Amino acid sequence: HMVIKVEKISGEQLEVAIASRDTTLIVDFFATWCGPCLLLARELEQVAEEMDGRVKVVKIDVDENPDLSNMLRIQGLPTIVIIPKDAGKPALRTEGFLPAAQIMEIVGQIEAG
Repeated sequence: HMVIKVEKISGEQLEVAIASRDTTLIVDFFATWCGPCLLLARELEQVAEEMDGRVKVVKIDVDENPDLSNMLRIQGLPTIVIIPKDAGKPALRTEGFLPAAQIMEIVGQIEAG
């Protein structure tokens, strides 16, 4: 006996994760060859740990999801989309590396809306 947070998902998985969300949702659109994406994935794991139960972080490989990446017009990597828990509180979309502290401030400001 032994015991066992940034989940890689697919386009179809993201559809429900968006419609079924209880918390703020952070979606990281990334590619495996992209430096800044690699670094951002580390910050996101820190965000997902330090705010466990306040956010769910998911990542989506654009190369594996070319349809969805075109549908959203993903132009720069990484692309981060933060969807607040409740409708009305509007979403945020940004491009480029963001330190975990900045990500946490953003989620915090969305919580007090």
